[PDB]
Amino acid sequence: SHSMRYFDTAVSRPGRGEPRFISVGYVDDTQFVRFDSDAASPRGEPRAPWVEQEGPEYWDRETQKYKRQAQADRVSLRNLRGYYNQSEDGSHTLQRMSGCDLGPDGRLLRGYDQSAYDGKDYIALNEDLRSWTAADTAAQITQRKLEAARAAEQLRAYLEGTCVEWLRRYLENGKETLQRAEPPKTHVTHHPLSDHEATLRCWALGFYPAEITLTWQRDGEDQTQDTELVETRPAGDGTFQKWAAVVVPSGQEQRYTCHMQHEGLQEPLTLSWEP
Amino acid sequence: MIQRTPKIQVYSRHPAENGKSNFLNCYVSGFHPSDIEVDLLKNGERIEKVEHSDLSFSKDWSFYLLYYTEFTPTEKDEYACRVNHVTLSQPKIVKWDRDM
Amino acid sequence: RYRPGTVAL
Ligand SMILES: [Zn+2]
Ligand SMILES: [Zn+2]
Ligand SMILES: [Zn+2]
Repeated sequence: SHSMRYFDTAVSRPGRGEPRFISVGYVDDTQFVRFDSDAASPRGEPRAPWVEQEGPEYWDRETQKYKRQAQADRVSLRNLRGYYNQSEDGSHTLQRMSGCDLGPDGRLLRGYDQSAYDGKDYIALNEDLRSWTAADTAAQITQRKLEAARAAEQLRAYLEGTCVEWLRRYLENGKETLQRAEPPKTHVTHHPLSDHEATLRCWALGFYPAEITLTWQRDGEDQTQDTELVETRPAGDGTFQKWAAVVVPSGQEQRYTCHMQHEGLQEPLTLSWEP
Repeated sequence: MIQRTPKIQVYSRHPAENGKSNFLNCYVSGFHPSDIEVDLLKNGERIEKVEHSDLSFSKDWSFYLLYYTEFTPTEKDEYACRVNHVTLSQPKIVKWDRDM
Repeated sequence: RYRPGTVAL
């Protein structure tokens, strides 16, 4: 399910300068662009090779939109800092996710534009793409300010045209890396903790994209309660790693299987500890 | 405010054989706010040529970074990742186990 | 390509 997402973060440093704006753009789980306002001469830079090609107008313009967005966020913080009568001396965070899910027919599936203040849902754009939702009274104040401006009109035109159109172009320009599926490489391990039990840990390595389901099963029955399951982590080279682990009483290792679902595999993989 | 303490994982890019070049990764996820200090250690002391990813965050708004460096493992050398944040009273030093 | 400019919150 192909996707482009931009992840903005504006943090106030009240007694040390203007707030810092940082933005990163992803196509699926592959980063392609950044903007850091603490960079020496701040500009939007390429972070993947399938967008390094883009001309000067492209990069000058993105930079131009980024600098103007950083000004609105500083302002947005300044305002919201007011709307909870918060001291002008604690640091505060505004976060935003904007982007596109693509469809089967190269069409729009779902557009996003959501925010959060101090790590918490503040205001979001609804599925229809012309109405908002707030979390408290303070985000009602914004909802009027955004309906007045007709923001949901100009975002709908963005994420129904530009985002889908330019996503399709990125997918085609970086086809060699963006539209391969590299399914997981797997093994299971056995570490004794005592005379009477052992951790069984199922490993998935070298996979892309990051969406993966690992589960342990005792005689068909999922062990959702007992399964320690680390967050998926990048390998550093474009691929991902994850494991799932379950403490089993020794003697019963053969009743356990590990089940694995990933885009790169057409069938579920079933895996066991063979001594 | 709403604050979340970092999960830290220290691992290599590929399974580590001695004398073969590889990358040491220290992945920090699920934290908030964003300000965070991270150093990678070799036998106790800091490593200097450390790179890092740009600040991003998950579905639940919590941040993640990757700090990584090329290295060449050795039976005797010990590695770790030091991690300071607001939610910690004291900097956490996490030892690289070799298990993958 | 990034979102277009919208009024502050
Ligand atoms: Zn595809
Ligand atoms: Zn025992
Ligand atoms: Zn026991």
